[PDB]
Amino acid sequence: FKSRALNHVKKVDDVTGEKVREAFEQFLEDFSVQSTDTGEVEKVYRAQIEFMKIYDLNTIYIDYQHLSMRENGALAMAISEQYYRFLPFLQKGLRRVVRKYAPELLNTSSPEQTERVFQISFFNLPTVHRIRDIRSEKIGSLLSISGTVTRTSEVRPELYKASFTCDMCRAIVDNVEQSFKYTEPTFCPNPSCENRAFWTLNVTRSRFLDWQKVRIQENANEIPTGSMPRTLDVILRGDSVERAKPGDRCKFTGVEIVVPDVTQLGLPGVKPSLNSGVTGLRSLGVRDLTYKISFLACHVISIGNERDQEVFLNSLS
Amino acid sequence: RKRRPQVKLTAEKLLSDKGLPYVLKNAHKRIRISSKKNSYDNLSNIIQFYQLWAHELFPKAKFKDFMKICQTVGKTDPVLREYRVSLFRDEMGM
Amino acid sequence: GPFFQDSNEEIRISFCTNCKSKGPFRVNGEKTVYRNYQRVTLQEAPGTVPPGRLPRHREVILLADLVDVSKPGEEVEVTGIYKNNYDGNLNAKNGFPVFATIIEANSIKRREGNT
Amino acid sequence: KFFSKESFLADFDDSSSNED
Amino acid sequence: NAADFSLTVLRARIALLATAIGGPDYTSQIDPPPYKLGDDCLACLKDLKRWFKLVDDQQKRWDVAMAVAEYRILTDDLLPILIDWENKCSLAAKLAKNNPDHEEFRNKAYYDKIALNCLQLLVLMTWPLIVTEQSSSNQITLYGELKKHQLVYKKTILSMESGKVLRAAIRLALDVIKIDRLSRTPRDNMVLKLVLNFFRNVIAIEPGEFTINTKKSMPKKGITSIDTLPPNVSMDDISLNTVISSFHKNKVFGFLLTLTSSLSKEFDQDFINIPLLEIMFYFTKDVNQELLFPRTSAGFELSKLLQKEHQMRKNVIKHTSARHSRFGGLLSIQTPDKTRLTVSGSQALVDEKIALQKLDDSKKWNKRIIKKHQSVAAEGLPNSLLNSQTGKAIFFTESNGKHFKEFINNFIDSGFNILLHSVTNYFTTEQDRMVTLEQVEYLLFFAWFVKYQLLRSKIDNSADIKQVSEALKEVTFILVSSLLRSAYDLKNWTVTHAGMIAFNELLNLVSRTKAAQETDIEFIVSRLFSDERIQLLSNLPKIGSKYSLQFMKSCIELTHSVLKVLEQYSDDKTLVIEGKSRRQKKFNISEGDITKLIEEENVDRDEALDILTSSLRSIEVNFQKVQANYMTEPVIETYINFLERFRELEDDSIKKVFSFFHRVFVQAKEQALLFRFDLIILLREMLSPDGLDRMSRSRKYVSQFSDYFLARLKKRLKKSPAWFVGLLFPPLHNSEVGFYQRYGE
Amino acid sequence: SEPLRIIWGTNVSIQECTTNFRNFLMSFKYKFRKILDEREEFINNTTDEELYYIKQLNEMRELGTSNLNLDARNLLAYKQTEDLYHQLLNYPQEVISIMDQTIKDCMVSLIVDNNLDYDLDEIETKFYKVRPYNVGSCKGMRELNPNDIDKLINLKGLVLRSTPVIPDMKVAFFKCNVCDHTMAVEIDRGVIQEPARCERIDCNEPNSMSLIHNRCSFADKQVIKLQETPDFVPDGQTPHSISLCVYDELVDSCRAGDRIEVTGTFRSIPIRANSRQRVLKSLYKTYVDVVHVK
Ligand SMILES: [Zn+2]
Ligand SMILES: [Zn+2]
Ligand SMILES: [Zn+2]
Repeated sequence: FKSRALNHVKKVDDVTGEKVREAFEQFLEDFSVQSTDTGEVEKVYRAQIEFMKIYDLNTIYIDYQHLSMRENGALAMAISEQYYRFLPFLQKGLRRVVRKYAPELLNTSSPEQTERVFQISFFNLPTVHRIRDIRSEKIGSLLSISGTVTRTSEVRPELYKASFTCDMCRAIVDNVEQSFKYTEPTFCPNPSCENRAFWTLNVTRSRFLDWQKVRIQENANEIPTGSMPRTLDVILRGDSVERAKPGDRCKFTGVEIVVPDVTQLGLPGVKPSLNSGVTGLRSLGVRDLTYKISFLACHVISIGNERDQEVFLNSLS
Repeated sequence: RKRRPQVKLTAEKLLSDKGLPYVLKNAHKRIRISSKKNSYDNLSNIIQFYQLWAHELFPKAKFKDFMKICQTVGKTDPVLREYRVSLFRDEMGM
Repeated sequence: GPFFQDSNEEIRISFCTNCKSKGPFRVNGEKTVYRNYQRVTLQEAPGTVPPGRLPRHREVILLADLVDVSKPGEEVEVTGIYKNNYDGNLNAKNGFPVFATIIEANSIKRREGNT
Repeated sequence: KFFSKESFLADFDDSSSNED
Repeated sequence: NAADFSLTVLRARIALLATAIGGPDYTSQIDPPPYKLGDDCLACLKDLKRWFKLVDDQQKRWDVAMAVAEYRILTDDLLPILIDWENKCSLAAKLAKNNPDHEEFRNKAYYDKIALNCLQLLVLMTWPLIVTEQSSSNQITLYGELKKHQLVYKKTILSMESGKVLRAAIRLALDVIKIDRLSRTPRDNMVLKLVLNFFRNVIAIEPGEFTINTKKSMPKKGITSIDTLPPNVSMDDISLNTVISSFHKNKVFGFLLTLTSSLSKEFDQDFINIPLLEIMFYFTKDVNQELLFPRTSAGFELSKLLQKEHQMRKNVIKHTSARHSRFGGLLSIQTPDKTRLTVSGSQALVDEKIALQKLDDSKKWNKRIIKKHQSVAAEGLPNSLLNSQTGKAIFFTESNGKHFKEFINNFIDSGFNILLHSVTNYFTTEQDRMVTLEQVEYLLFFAWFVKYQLLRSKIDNSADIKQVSEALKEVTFILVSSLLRSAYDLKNWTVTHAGMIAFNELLNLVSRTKAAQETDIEFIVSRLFSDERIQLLSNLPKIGSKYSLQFMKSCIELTHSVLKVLEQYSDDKTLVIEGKSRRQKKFNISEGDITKLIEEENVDRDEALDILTSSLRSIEVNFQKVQANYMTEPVIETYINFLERFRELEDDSIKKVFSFFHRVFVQAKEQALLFRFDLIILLREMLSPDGLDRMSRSRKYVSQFSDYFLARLKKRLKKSPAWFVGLLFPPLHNSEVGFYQRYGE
Repeated sequence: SEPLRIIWGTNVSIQECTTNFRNFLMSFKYKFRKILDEREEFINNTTDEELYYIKQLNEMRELGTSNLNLDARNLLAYKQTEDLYHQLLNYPQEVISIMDQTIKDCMVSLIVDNNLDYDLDEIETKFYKVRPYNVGSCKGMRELNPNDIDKLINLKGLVLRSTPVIPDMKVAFFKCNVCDHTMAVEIDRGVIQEPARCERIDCNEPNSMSLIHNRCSFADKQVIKLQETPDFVPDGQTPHSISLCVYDELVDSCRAGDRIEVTGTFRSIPIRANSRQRVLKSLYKTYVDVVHVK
């Protein structure tokens, strides 16, 4: 048998990403701007990390005004212009700071122990956008949208990190990432085996995340004369599921994303399914691909019991 | 079943009217290297005439691939070698 | 060889035990075992939901004795294994790698009275 | 710049004692 | 059904043994459960050693390793035992230091024996996995999954309360060290070798490689990922930053320093000379020395990177159409030979160059480019500078980078010389028996620490270059030159690359010591350039173009160092060199001449006969001959092939390439070597806005060389039109016309 | 000797067109239009001596916008672009690109000519597009014929409904799976120029390409169902509807229910009969690709 070896050390790194990672981790470990009591070094994000360490949370609340104050607005502009490129580097910097300060926080927390899926939320943007103001020139960018939710979906599991087994030699391929369609590995890592299809999913080993798709429309204050309201799908993942109830005036801050037609990508078990889009792809064959504007929100606010003495005095100021 | 041979850069192809005699006829007329122009424009003017000559001669290959197959044919074909020494001998005879 | 059915998705036959390729497959009558199967649409109770909101639907598998125990309109407490399976229609109509959820019921208790 | 082994034992025992 | 039955009974027996080693003591009520040893548990450690001996070693199987790994013996049994022993021994040492002969261990010998056996299993189970040819199919099937389990092992070792097992291992070492040198049995020094081997296993574990089967054709989906990582293990846990943090917190660095600095006076050096070098190599295989000296600052470099990205994005969107995709624009271009060629675009409507780049890019036929298929990974070797990309950067933090800088500085200032002398003592007798791994790690250790001391002496004047003065002995010269020569004659190319790096840094060190002081320097430059080594360094670039990018970059740096160290002797003429004589050099000796030489240089006549013989092979070389030997066409071919990757490289490598192009095209004055068309296409690509940045300092000398190049090109084509053919083809070899082709008569 | 470029099937030079429009936009003052609109008897010369377009282009670099409203009757005014006016009635999609590249080159020449201290990055980053209006007589939706295919027309109508914004790719972003090389390719007429391998020679792995959907750069496309105005309809039939495709800045420039005079090219595309097949029906979908909205 003949085998070809591929190394992970050959991969080209994009140095702007790890410089963003260094700037973000220095922003976490060196912010120290608070007016609580006297003017003192506080490092409020480190205190928030110990707050997670006490209360076993998994999401971080970061104000965007702090990012604008740190390094003349340049780091905030670098995050806001290309959030999708720097998001693994943002997660790596958060993981490095948590490893430096709270080493037990990296695990989920008892034999089963998985990597904690840290979710980064950036709130308090300087401007808010309307659904009518959404353009496709600013996808992958940090945007805030005010709207009213029409209906909300079931809290369903996404396949976040996937593990598969080869049906021939029972080899294990894990950390397969599914962007928008359910994907299986192509090349069997055993050099003796030559399997290409027929991979069986490992339900237990794979790591899942919560999913919710809420559909929003613009508020009646900004609806002009004689127009049907334009709609937008907003994705809530992780801790932010079931936070927004339908019919409320609410602000989502997060990422504008674009989603492809999944049926046109050749999903297993689904027949290929009116506006002409792009084509000329190998996965498309002769078919065309359509695109829809959606949103990937990272933080939600809504702008529209315990009958015992001890818990009420604990909850009191 | 032998149906067709796929075409490559051959000795009869360089010795046609559209080929290296075209280069000897029109390269000194077409190529202009000037000190007033910057080096990008000069180098692109060098590339442009040879790229049009390549797209008239052997349009199947890309231009860097065309230079690679010219290197291979110049290392291989003997008729091209005696033509190349014949050009030099004819110009030093005059 | 005989393979056990998980009552979520059909057993994927990639090859055969003698030939390493797909072929014609039909059920032999040498060893066949049949069990009862019934899906119920378990809607959330309207006194349990928040007032004015929408109910939630999860398909629940009833096997063996559990068939015909539930009735349409009967309020129940189902104690069951909460599994998930891959379907292509949810990924088709949602745009994200989303998995359907299936409750395999181990037991049904009638919720008689206020309890 | 010679590094003494007895200094490493002393530093090991001292950083066992208080660790600074 | 024998194989799966044997596998399941083996897995059952390893499961029973793993339950029989110990338990977390759930009976006692402590908020952290203290680990309690099982009854008759040392016999279980000997049974794991017996299982790893009888099955894994002679029978050529790796089933026992995964049978251990899936039941978490290292994660849940050996590490809590060693950490409990470490904590108990530390508390007992504190209480015995404050008051001696109070609160002893009950069974300290038993605890020391089980700790030693646990460390033996750590070394035996985290051994580096090499799969060469003719190995068993079980190892070939199991190699990737066992590498993943070793990655889990490295993460669990470095992450379990910041690696207290490292403190346990150094405590097991200082159990040996406290004994006097005369009273130490060889078993105690073997325990020291066990500890040093454990540290080399902790450092040396790297992510595996993704191997595919190429018998079947590659489908349209292709390779979707090459990730070879376990679920809980990330790239941050494996990386060197956590290694430096866990080593500095647990004082591994001081342990390595105090064994390196007193290697000859305190320890038997033959036991631990090789694992110490392996440890130093496994630090320094993936660290670039220029990035260790950094010269808001992160935001400063970030702002410059966004400015560079903004300029490149502006140059990209110059080509981008202003309208949408369906806005159809068709353009018909004509040559002065009347023809119509149609292109589709909006930006290509106005300018000719974008339209011609479209017409070049519209073709769907691609030439074959043959690949070496990276056969270095077939040998058992770690990923290093010989395998990593030139643009790969290790991202040290501030504290980790400062601790690594302090450790390397104290290593060079304390015991680089003693360790290097001991290793070149050992390898000069074991030269014909060492496999490629020790040759590669010796040459890389030597080259890395010589280069780091050179860079530190260049940056700061406080450091002394004489701290790597034992690099300049004749024994290391002989060893490095013989390793490079034996690598070349056997056509081994990894050791050739490592020796090329080592020889380049050797020449750089010689040049630095010569520039510092102006002597033994003429003796050593006569020593290195003796024999047929000038022909070796001459024909190394001729064979460079076939191999990888890193080999070709080392060819650049080695040839630049050779020409820089040999251009210093152009006027001084001191080029006496021991040469190889071919035919008869026999001379009838005269004993009167011998005795007057005895009176002259105070010598015995046997070594005067040696001097009289060695004077006969002494020759002199011409530096113009060295240049003219270096000017062969495959050397220009490999340098043009190296300049093709101009996006990835920094300014220094292309500065070296254009300096050699100035050496060819201005100084040597033969210009037909650079009158080839691939250089013209590459110069168009570099001088385009899509290529080199205008703010970069490289484009200045690229533009100057291209200006002088096109000036001489227009001179040659104005004097002779026949060279219009000569740009296309390789240069001609016929002697009747080749003088006119190369020089113009 | 110079390989000049010709608009396809037209025998019209690129260089003649792009010099005629350039010298036009440098040297068109409004008094020549006042001559050739028969408004000589109502001249206001103090608004006529100055350059009509150079002042507007100096205003665009200060306001920050990058869209030039232009009327085509001035092409009848200035002589050198007179035949170019017929190009606007004959071959719109080429010459419109020629005008917007000439506009961007005029910003470049105006910055570098008077030595005004302005950064070239902000000039070259923005995309300039021409917006021609008032090109000719208003045409009816009934009188539209297949002789108007690939021509520039005006329409008068009302908006029935407005779709949400449709993404259209402008640069496709591709990534190698074995070496993480991130490269960019150009979309042309809806087909992706997909590479078979990396541009890097070091890996050059075939079939390793992946499309990163969210890192591609996009543009806007909105389809408007234009309805014929009730003043000019025949008495027998309902007003007809046409597809009206706006792009980029002109998306959401048209509200609902308002009367608009729209300017655009009249194009016909083949509709695809089956979703997974290449078979195209004989009937063609007609849409007005919009270059200006009034
Ligand atoms: Zn397999
Ligand atoms: Zn079969
Ligand atoms: Zn690649």
